[PDB]
Amino acid sequence: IIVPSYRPTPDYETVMRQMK
Amino acid sequence: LPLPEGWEEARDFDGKVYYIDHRNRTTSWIDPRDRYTKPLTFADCISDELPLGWEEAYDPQVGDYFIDHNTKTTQIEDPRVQWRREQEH
Ligand SMILES: [Cl-]
Ligand SMILES: [Cl-]
Ligand SMILES: [Cl-]
Ligand SMILES: [Cl-]
Ligand SMILES: [Cl-]
Ligand SMILES: [Cl-]
Ligand SMILES: [Cl-]
Ligand SMILES: [Cl-]
Ligand SMILES: [Mg+2]
Repeated sequence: IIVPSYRPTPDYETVMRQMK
Repeated sequence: LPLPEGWEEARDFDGKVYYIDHRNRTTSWIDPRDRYTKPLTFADCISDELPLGWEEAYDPQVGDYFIDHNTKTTQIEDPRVQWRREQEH
């Protein structure tokens, strides 16, 4: 195939919420 | 130097390392300490090192490739090698 596209950092609030 | 206050190291869903700034409620792929330690450009680099904002990563289908966080792009070409062939000319 071809090179993976750029991956954005995870969203701050999403990360804080996913710790449950 | 350790992480500046308010910064926490973390791992993305596939274990890829990033950084959390709790004081500004934001995340970054780049270690804030790189802003001191990393060479500024490809001219500043020795050996196999990469300048500020560049990351080498691996993909099972394509192999190693390169991430430029400065411009939010990816490329298969080795920028250290591009820069060599450019300054040879
Ligand atoms: Cl992809
Ligand atoms: Cl969420
Ligand atoms: Cl949500
Ligand atoms: Cl601050
Ligand atoms: Cl964020
Ligand atoms: Cl970043
Ligand atoms: Cl900082
Ligand atoms: Cl350069
Ligand atoms: Mg809130």
